[PDB]
Amino acid sequence: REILLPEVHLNSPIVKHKLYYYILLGNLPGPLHNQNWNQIAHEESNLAQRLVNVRNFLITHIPDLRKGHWQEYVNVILWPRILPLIPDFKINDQLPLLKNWDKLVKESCSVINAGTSQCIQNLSYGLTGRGNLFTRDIDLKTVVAAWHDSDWKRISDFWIMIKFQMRQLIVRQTDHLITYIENREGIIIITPELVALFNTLTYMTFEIVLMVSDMYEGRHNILSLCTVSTYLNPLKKRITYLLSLVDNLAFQIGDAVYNIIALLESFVYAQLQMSDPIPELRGQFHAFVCSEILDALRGTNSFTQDELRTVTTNLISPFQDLTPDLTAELLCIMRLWGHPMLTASQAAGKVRESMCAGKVLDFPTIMKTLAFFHTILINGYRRKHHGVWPPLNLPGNASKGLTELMNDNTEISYEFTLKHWKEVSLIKFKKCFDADAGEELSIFMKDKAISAPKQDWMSVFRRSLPNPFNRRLLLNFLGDDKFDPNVELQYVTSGHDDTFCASYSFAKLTKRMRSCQVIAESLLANHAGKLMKENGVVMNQLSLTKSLLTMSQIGIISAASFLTTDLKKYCLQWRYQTIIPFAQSLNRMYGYPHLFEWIHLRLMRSTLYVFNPPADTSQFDLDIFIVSPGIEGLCQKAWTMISIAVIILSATESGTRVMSMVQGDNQAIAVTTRVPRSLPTLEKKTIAFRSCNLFFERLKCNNFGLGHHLKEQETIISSHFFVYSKRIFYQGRILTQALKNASKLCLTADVLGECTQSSCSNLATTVMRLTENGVEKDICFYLNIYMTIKQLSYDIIFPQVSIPGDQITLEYINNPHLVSRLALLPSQLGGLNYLSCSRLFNRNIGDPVVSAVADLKRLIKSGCMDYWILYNLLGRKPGNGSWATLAADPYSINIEYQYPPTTALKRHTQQALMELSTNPMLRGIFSDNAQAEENNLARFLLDREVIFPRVAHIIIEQTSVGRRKQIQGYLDSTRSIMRKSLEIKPLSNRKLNEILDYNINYLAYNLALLKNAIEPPTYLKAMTLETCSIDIARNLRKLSWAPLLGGRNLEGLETPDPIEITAGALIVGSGYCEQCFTWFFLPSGIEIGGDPRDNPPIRVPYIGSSSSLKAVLRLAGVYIWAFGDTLENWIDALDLSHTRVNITLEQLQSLTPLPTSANLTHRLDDGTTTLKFTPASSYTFSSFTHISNDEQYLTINDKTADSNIIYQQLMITGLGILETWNNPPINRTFEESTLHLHTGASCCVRPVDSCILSEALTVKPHITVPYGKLTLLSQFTARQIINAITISECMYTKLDELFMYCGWELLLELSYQMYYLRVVGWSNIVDYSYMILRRIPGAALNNLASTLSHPKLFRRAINLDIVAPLASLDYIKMSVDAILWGCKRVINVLSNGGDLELVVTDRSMNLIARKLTLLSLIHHNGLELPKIKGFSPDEKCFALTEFLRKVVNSGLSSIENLSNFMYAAFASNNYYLTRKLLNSIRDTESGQVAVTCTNDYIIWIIESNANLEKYPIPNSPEDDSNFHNFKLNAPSHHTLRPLGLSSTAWYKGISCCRYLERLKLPQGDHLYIAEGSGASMTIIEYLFPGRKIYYNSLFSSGMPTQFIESVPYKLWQAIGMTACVEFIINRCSLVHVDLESSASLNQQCLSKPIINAIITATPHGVLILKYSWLPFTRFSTLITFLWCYFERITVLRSTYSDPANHEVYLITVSQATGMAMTLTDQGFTLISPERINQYWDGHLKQERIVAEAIDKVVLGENALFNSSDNELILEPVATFIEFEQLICTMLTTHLKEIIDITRGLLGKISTIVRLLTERILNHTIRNWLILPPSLRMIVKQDLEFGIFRITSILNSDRLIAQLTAGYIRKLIEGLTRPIQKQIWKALGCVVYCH
Amino acid sequence: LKITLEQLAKDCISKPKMREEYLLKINQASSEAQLIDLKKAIIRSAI
Ligand SMILES: [Zn+2]
Repeated sequence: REILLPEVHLNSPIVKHKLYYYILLGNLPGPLHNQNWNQIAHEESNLAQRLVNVRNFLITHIPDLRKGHWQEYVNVILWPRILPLIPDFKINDQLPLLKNWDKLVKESCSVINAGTSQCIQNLSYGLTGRGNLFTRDIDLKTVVAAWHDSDWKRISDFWIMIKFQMRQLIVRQTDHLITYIENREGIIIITPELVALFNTLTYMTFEIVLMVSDMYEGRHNILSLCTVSTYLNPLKKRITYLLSLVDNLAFQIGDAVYNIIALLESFVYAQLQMSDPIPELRGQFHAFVCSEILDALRGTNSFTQDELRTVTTNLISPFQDLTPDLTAELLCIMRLWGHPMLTASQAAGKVRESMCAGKVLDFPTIMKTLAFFHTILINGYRRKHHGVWPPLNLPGNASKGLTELMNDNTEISYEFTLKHWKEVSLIKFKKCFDADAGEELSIFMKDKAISAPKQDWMSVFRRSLPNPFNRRLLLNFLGDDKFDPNVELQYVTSGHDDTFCASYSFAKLTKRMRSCQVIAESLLANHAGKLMKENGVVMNQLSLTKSLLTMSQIGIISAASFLTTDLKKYCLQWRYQTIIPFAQSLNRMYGYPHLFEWIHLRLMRSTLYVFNPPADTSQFDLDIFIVSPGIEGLCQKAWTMISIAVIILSATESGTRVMSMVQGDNQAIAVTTRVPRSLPTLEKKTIAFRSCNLFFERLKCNNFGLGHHLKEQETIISSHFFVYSKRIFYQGRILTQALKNASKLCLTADVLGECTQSSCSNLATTVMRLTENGVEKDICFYLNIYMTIKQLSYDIIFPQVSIPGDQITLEYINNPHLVSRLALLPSQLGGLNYLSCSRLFNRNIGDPVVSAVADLKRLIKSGCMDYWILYNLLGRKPGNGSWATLAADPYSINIEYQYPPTTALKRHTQQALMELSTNPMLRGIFSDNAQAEENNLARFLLDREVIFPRVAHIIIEQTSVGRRKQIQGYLDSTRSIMRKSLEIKPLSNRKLNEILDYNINYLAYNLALLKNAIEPPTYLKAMTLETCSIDIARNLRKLSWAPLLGGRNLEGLETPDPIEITAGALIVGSGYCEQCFTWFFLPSGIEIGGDPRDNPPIRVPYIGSSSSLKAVLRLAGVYIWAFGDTLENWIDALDLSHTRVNITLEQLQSLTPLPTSANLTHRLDDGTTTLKFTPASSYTFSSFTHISNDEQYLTINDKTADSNIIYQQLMITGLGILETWNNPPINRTFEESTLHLHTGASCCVRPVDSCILSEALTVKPHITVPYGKLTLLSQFTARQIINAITISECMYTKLDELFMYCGWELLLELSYQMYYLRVVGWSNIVDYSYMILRRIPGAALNNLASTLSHPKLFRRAINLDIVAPLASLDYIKMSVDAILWGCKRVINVLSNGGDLELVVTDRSMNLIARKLTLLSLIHHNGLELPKIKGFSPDEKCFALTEFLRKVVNSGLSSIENLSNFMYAAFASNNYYLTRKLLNSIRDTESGQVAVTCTNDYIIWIIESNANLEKYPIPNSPEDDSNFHNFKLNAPSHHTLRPLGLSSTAWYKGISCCRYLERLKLPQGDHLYIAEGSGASMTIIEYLFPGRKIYYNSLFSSGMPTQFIESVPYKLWQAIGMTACVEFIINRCSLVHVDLESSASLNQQCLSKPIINAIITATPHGVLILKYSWLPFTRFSTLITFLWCYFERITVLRSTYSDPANHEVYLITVSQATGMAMTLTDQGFTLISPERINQYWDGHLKQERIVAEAIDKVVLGENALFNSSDNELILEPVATFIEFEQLICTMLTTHLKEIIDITRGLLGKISTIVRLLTERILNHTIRNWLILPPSLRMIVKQDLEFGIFRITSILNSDRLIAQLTAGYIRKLIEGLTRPIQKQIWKALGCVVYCH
Repeated sequence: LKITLEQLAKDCISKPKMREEYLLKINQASSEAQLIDLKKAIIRSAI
């Protein structure tokens, strides 16, 4: 009762010692002991008393107290399962509380029922409309019913009540009798140690009840989740038949079934060994496992053959007609039957059998393996360095070793090694190498187990005829004196001393020995462990998962040879005599003698053990007990290393591309070959199988050679059957290992620190982990709801420390409404709903708070029948908190109860632990007033105008108190050390009062969130009527943090929430969406069954994509903000530096040069402290996906993960939506389907801000302990770019020199590679350059998207004649051919000229650079004599000298420069110079000037009734997704229609009018379909005859404007799918239509074509249709559809399109016939075979003509003789010459205003800054014709991408108004599509007016 | 084992009568090499 009631879920072994000891201590109906009972009954037990009252009570209540044969009186402890199944307590008068349980949960579920369904249905309408598909009904009622209409439930509730009674009893025992309970046909004996069951009677000890409760609740939850239609009756029948048969067999036999239980898990693999292509594997593994389980059963006399065969059939019957996922789930639940009860005999005997099995030492294999280990170590040390690998040996054999060593060969081949023995032994006794010891304070500050010295048995237990120790390394270690690894390693190199007694329980040792163990493990795994090859095990999650998934992927083509094994004896099999070579090698490598082997060494001379049958025994006894075998988990690091060694040796023995993972003892290996990749895939699997089979046999031979009983029962091979860490991979997927998590749906929290909150959190994450795989999301939402409800119920009724005192209990339980109203708000903003909705589609978070309020708003708008609650929580009492309280966490809302006692108790734990201290200089690391210092820093950081949480967070994390915080945080926090810390008992009673009744007051607070509270009227309406989650979160955080911080609202975060912003819509077959940005596409692709090569797409998977001086550097960089650079803030940084920097001589330099500028964006992330993370992820269908962002979301900018975060969130969202669309058992049944995320109608976009300030409170922490021309632009850009292949900013103010110099550098590198291999000047250079360039598309894709983009950059290059763009709309080739031209031009340079004075990014590499240059120079410049290669440093330098002195007599160019050939600029870092110099050119400079309508026609598509289809060539570029570049943004041409309009389109109209007058036509009626908002159509009538148009518009959620401004008075002088088109045809000459949509392989607007048909029917008037070939396939499909009943179709290119693909304008019996015609003609039909090239050259002509038009509009000319023709029907502010002085005055006044101001709600200044700049932009726009032409072209570039670099930069200098703000420069240097187009057309109007 | 290959057959071949007869014989067949032979016969007997 006093604190921390004991465990509620077992983590201790279940034994037979204890239960038998109890029951035989009592007098109740051959063990390993028969000693005495009366003496021990006297021996202070009280257990005898308890159990004898149990006995005599049973006697008075059994009829058969002492009879003949115990008629129905059986002490069945032989693990009965059908007997607990038996209605032991099924007296249907249920305990009264549980009826209330049922009533409450059912009624709450009913009241909350109707809202949530329509809630999620509306959420679906928001995404696409009727989501959650499967090919019945789902609802909350079904879930709750199934969970309360299922079996195994009542028994689980009974056992939970049992557990609760027993916890109450043991709590009583802690405080201080037992419980006797009578009832009809049954007896309830409840002791704090045993419970009785009888209606056939048995006993159960404590741990047993935990086991059975877990078992029953688990199977309950399993069949519950199975009840849902997703994974239906198949799995139900499976689990029920299996459970039944296994329980019956366990009854029939006993413990043996437990054994086969293990052997049963491996059995499903056998079925999943249905690798149907490759044979022999079925009959291999299925037969093996079946036969072995046959043995394991028949070994215990059930029956020989008949029973055996029948039980085997009935046991495998739950395994048929199941694809992998279901079978894997079936396994993960097949483990649900609890563990066996333990006893020393069996396990002790097995690990004893790990004794002598044959001293079979094989010197050849161990020597070869030591050699390969040396080689791997050497090559790794070479790679993870610039490289020395300095061995002080090898005098033995190899002069080849001599060469490849003295040259410092950075590579050492394995095949080279295999042909040698005894490669190297760095064996000495002198010094150390590449290692050091006494660091990484984590290891020996974290504790492990510990044994006792010689006198042990007494300390292990009593009952002999002697003292206990019960210490832990943590206690004494903290209380240790003068300790250090060095003294520890001295003990290591010291004694055979009789002070280590290996114990086992997975084993322990003594204090000093274990300390040496952890030290050694740290040293190896830190220094050597870094050296890694054939394993993606570097990090925890990203590399590990991606590596496993990708080895599975490369196994898949569009390699099928995998195997794996899991081994245990690999620990207890090793031998000293077979590991000491590695020992001494790595020993001398780390210098410190005899370090890496001593432990195992000592295990040769000693005895060990795991109660004990005595006669008189206390010392060394030849054998319970074991004498000197291998050990379980000690130094397995080296085990894994030698494992890698043997695997690589096997790989080299039989050459094959091998990739593996190996850790502990388990491993898995994939292998692939150079198979011809065209023939059918089956015999491909055959060849792969033969290869891996030879490999596996050789591996088995060698592995046994080293000595390893590796057998078949540990290994499994197949084609696509990877396994690791109980997660299996199959056919390139993570299997839906979901149902196991299902069984982990517990009913309470972790063992320590009981509290409701954390419980639900765990629960939440569990079900959220469930969300990751398999089961759909709606069931997960509903299940989280039900789980939270039922959990809060179980907590409120019979609380675990039940007391009926407070009335909060009754006020909660009396109404079901309240518990629903409390389980339906996002936990971050109070409540027990820990982010299951938003997180439902992204493991990343961004901010939860905005997500919390978004969830809230969405719920209420959908309706949980609580609206006032928002106002209540807004007006809720602002909590207290504290400065440091907020400091320690961003994303925070000051509420009373947001931290369970777990964190509080653990914090006080580590604190009171630090209190124990006699250690080294760690003293200052623990101080008394640290909290005062944290609050002082908080005051220093947050008491200012503009405030940001994350900066304070990181800045306190990195400062001096950062290390103290982290150190004191990463202690040990296990129950054991928890009690051992509570050994510091006086925490408080006040604090104890706080802890022991937490949940009471939390529920009381949420009770204060009862029925509606007072509502503040102002802010209510100021914030009600939901507008945006963003603003609600803003106002809430502000108002709730007011009590401390007051007015100022904090900002710097809160990117929005997905479900609010993005809505989108899918399209299948025929479909329309919202009027248009981004789009996900999915082709019609099947799962396995055809051919992976025939699986239509290419599988492109996508997922969520020198000292702590580093820390002080990040500190400064984030703190100064890199732009506000005063003496004050930098002095602050220096003071923080003196604060944290305690490592070397403290950093006293003036101004930190080395720290770079990184304040631009908020890229702050934290993690990566562990080694692995087991529950990785799940995704099964985002492989055939095809993402594409070619629609506007972003331009060239400096975002760098600013909006890429929300971009990434949109990617995840689309992937998840589509996955959920096809998550269950699926097939090709879905046709080509897309998702379009039209997200323009988002409630809030909330543009970004930027300003400066200074904090000033001058507080200091205190501790001092240990811990001219700019071709340089092209040069550095070529460096940074070509270095990647090995962004178009900084590539905007450039020319062809970039490509010139990148080609030059590439030539340098590749030519150095050429090593005299003949490459002639032009021919072979071109050849090998192509051969090396047309590879590795990734970085090429990058460079493409980066430079070849929409802006004039492509136009600039193509006008400079750099490339040649000639369906043919490709981009990537151009890019690489770009480099081509460079190289070509480069060669011309080397034809004559030795300029450009190469730069180095020390002296060795630049000498080598000169070497590269001379090498290429001669490689072309020879042609008279060859040359030889030799030494590295100067051989080719003297080659230069000699060959130059020769060719000086035979040359082609001028002679003088050849002399100058005799005769290196410097650099330090690319980032520094690149960025600082690109921002250095940002002054007044005009060097960039170096670069300084009836013209669109027809294509006249096809002739009348024409049927000669030609070579299709439907080839399409952009096969892989670069960044968005095809048609985004070229807003230039908008200036070509200056009107007073908004459409400006009808320029295309007059073009089509020209076309019309180019031919005859019928009478005029002017059909205008569904488009027009004051648009083109007018012109037609304005130029062609008609009366009373026939016109309509699309159904618009709200009548043409301009057309009614044009025609109607001149007349008065004298959307459709099926029905709208019908009304249209109800109301026959020309018609006009125009639309556009997203990707699809069919047509969806044929309605208007058939409309034209039937309307010209009601006679050959010609139409007008807008369309464009972005997907030329679809264009041709529409063209093929037209080529049926129509003839002489013509299409005409426009000049309103930007330079890009045009928006070109086109002029059988049934329609379905032509539809199917063209659709099936996807196969072999395309009808645009030749004129496409003419189209293309015409589009190039047009790009040139519009460039000329831009040139014209830079002047005062026009594009006249049609502007007036349109004006036939159809910002004046003052202009001045000194608008420069105007700008000066305006900036002066506005900056004075800014100084003045600083001296629902709003920001501060960003709005007025942007408004000022915009007004200045408009002024310059109006005054365009006042023009200093230099500035005119400058602003032309700017407003064309480089937007608005302020003009009067420094001339604005003309004191007080400047002295008040010195950051005017940054103010000077601080573009959206729509306003861009607006200002272009405004400039056009300006030029047309005057 | 016998029943394992019976299951393999049941899940491999098409004609229920031929399946029945191959089963009738494999329960009588007792030569492990001949079991492998009948197994390959089953696999290649999918036609
Ligand atoms: Zn919004």
